[PDB]
Amino acid sequence: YVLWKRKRMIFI
Repeated sequence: YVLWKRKRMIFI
């Protein structure tokens, strides 16, 4: 997975 998938980039 990415690194900011938590919420910082909810959309993506």
